[PDB]
Amino acid sequence: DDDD
Amino acid sequence: MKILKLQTLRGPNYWSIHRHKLVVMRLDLEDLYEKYTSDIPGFYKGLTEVLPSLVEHLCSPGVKGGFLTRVEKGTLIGHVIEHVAIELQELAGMPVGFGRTRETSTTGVFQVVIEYENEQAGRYAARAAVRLCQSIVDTGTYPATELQQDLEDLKELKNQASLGPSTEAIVKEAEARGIPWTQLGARFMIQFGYGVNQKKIQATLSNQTGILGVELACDKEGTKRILKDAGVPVPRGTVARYFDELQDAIEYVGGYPIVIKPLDGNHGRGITIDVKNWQEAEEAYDLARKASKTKTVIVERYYTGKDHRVLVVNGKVVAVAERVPAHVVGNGKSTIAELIEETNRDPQRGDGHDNILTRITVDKSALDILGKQGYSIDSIPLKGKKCFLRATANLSTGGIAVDRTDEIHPENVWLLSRVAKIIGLDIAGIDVVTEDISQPLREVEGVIVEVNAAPGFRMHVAPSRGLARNVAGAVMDMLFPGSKNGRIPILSVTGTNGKTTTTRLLAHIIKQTGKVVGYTTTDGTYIGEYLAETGDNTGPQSAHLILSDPTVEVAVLETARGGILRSGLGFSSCEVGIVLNVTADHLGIGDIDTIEQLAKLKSVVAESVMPKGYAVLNAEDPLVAAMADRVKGQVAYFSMDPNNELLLRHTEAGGLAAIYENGYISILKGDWTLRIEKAVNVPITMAGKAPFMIANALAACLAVFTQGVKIEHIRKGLSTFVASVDQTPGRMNMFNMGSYHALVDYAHNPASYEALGGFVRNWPGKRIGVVGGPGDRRDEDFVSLGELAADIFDEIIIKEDDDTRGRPRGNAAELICQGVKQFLNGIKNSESKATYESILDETAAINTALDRAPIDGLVVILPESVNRAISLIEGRH
Ligand SMILES: Nc1ncnc2c1ncn2[C@@H]1O[C@H](COP(=O)(O)OP(=O)(O)OP(O)(O)=S)[C@@H](O)[C@H]1O
Ligand SMILES: Nc1ncnc2c1ncn2[C@@H]1O[C@H](COP(=O)(O)OP(=O)(O)OP(O)(O)=S)[C@@H](O)[C@H]1O
Ligand SMILES: *N[C@@H](CCCNC(N)=[NH2+])C(=O)O
Ligand SMILES: *N[C@@H](CCCNC(N)=[NH2+])C(=O)O
Ligand SMILES: [Mg+2]
Ligand SMILES: [Mg+2]
Ligand SMILES: [Mg+2]
Repeated sequence: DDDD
Repeated sequence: MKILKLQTLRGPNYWSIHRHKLVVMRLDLEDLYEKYTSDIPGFYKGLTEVLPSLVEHLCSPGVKGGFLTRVEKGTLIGHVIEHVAIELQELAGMPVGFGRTRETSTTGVFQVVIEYENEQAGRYAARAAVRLCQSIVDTGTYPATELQQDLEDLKELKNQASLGPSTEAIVKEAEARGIPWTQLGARFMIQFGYGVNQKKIQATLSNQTGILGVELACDKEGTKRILKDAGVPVPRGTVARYFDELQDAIEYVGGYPIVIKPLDGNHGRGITIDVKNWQEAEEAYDLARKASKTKTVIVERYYTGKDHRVLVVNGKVVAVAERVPAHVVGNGKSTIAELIEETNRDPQRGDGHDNILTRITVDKSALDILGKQGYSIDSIPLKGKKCFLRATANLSTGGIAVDRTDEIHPENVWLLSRVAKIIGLDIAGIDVVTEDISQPLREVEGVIVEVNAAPGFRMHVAPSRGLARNVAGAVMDMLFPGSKNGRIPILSVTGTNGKTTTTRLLAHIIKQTGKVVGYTTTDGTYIGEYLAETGDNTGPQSAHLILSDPTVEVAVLETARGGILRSGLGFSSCEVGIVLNVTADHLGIGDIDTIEQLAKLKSVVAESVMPKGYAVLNAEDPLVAAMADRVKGQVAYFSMDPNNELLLRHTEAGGLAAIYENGYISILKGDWTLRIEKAVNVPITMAGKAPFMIANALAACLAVFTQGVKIEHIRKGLSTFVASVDQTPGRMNMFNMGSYHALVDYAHNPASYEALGGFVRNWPGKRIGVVGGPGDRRDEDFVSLGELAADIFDEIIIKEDDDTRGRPRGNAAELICQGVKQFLNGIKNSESKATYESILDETAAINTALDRAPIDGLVVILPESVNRAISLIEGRH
């Protein structure tokens, strides 16, 4: 998750 | 050494302009006040062995090692302290190159100004510099362990207050385009622009990214179903949760090979890539089931081909990168054993979340993967061909990205744009598996594997095997389509004596146009017709409230000297910067001791005007008119005297001035005169009796005229603006109760006292006056207030503000009494024999003033708080  | 005060400046400030991030400390030199470095035993050697890097400081000599020569000749410790602070935060990787040291008015205190990159890091460096210097002067050296501890703390502070590379790139692009950006305090959100023109991002999600699209992208099966319903070639797959369903699912997918993956996982936990028989499928299913958070497992057909990551911004394909997994090539007749560490010794590879190319981690799982390769450690590659270490094709493992943006087939571009629009994402990262991205996904058996919201473009701005793509530029184009910044018109009003009235008049005039005006004044912060916040609200902390409101179209900010001194300006630039006047009244506060320093401080607003903006200056004030130079953008003069030579010369070559010529507020556009109003039909001027109100009206009218506001709107706003309690809280307020009249004002300095007298002296009735001043002002100011009150009034009631700001109680009252006594003794005959008495309570003072008001008299009140006088006169009808 986050900056995939 | 004793640190007395530590302030941080975040915008244009007194010390510098274009150097927004500064820290200023009041440093007390209790014992080393006049001790030079040459007179301190062993100071130079200890300092130069503690920090040899100081040899790089090109000081006032301007040559390599000049600061060292300055220390040699003997220098004050403030200079070496600022230099050691610069070097201390420079060693931590933060480049800073600004520093100043000044002698304050008080005896033993210096002011030291240090440029910073991080606020906490800058404050820590400033605090540590004095400790380092004190340790050097006390012992001759600083311990290396403490120096390393301080550097590690500085590095930790730099890392902690750092954005991510995606946010860093987007913010850098926004800065390059001149679009303002601020950091919100909630969820690491960055706000671009101001008011109604603002946008928000977190890392890659924008404020226009949909919840539904993100949630659909996060759902693998839902995304596959939606894309299949749209004809997009997704892989043929199925879901399974029990062991017995595996064989049926494998039959459904169409045979072998297949892929087993978990529904929910991170970093590809328990995902097999290629299995071709039963038993390996069983162990892969067990691994994925124990890796999934919900026990359920996807099984799909395996599709051969390379893995590409396609970035789609605003429905357009911006970058395409093929992910080649970790591999080595034996073209130099060398095997795996040498190359695994040969690649690791390349400067491109690095760890953390900054260097995208990671070291080739030889894990036990990686050992197993290279076991399935069919070769071994020393098995030399055949012919010099690629041999892989893993199959996930990820940068974290140590793989590479190859730019393929110029080779993607146009049909593929259309299909991927459709995929991004169908899912509902403005920025999307699509994973494609295909043998050739240059051919349509129908000819080859290419598939869309997944869609990712908030993708990282870290591999597209540094492919390492191709051309970098400006992803941040594309994002900023999506956020701000044209050549448009996110700015709204900002009008910053500064000056000594008319900021609040001018700000309110400007707000009213712009309100005449159909625009929502957010303006901050001394009374409070307003948005449109409603009060958004109470209090003083004249610093940047209240400018942020206006500039971040999603409904504000024009910002009008009263910029007092206090906010500029404390933390600078709340904005980088202003569309209009108005300077009304600079009078040396409240000197001594801060480092401001001369009227030249006060003019320099108030000139920050004038020098912050953008090149397309305007600076509205008082031509009648020599100090304000001196700000004509060193101003980027046009200059517009306003003068109460129509024969001002400077204003006339300015209008002859160019124009854009404002004057009060023949009972008329007029705008000069060069050789053209445009009259607005008779200045007796303007209520605040009080039939032209108050000249200072006319000057404020001139400034406001010129400011709105420079921005293209129609003359009709200016006229309507000037006519409909009232100087009563309904609009003006305590500015030139008349109250009529029949027998006499009450004037409540906000006069607390000699200049406003003179302006007040210039209108009061015309009243034909008795003059009673309650005067006072803040306790943090100089004694001479109180004497001037007393003598002016003696000159203008007939009955004097001296009161001292309850919030005395540290001054002993009473002192100001008896000193105003001394001033009134001096003025009384300066008169020979009974020309003006005004009676004087002092009571220190606001309620008692106003009650006494209102009790003995004769017929047709005028009672002037200058209270600490306007609401007190308003309530007291409202109660008595
Ligand atoms: N059906 C498939 N056919 C061929 N290759 C596939 C298939 N499914 C996945 N892959 C490959 O495996 C990689 C990882 O697949 P993902 O669907 O991303 O699994 P994951 O659990 O989401 O792992 P991450 O965290 O997204 S990298 C893809 O980038 C493809 O290279
Ligand atoms: N152009 C002017 N020149 C001199 N005195 C003025 C001028 N405009 C207004 N004044 C007087 O100064 C008083 C105080 O100024 P205001 O405009 O009410 O507030 P202010 O200028 O913001 O003062 P501060 O900085 O908030 S304490 C007013 O009540 C007027 O009597
Ligand atoms: N890639 C990432 C996107 C999840 C949505 N992001 C936020 N911040 N809600 C993921 O978890 O797959
Ligand atoms: N992926 C994202 C991570 C940085 C944002 N997260 C936090 N905690 N600041 C990025 O910006 O690349
Ligand atoms: Mg993926
Ligand atoms: Mg994914
Ligand atoms: Mg004010």
